[PDB]
Amino acid sequence: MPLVDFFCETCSKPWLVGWWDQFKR
Repeated sequence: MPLVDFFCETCSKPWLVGWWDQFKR
């Protein structure tokens, strides 16, 4: 899974970006 690897990397997961803010550390 080549393109499918970068697809989930940053795509339909705009809801996870919420607990990503704290991941800044």
